[PDB]
Amino acid sequence: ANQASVVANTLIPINTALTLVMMRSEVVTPVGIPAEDIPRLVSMTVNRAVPLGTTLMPDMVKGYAA
Repeated sequence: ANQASVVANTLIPINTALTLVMMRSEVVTPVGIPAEDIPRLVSMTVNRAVPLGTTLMPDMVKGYAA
């Protein structure tokens, strides 16, 4: 139901470390990483450019395990 996921608040460039202004929570479908995981994700890197408005999926973040 209203499960919020991490959504790219701005384009996240490839190989760039995640910061708090890059991430918002949104109820979207399909569900991606939970919004409660935003502080765990800070300083992790993505492995592909994530365009504005994309749901961050587990497989996009280098070193992410829940």
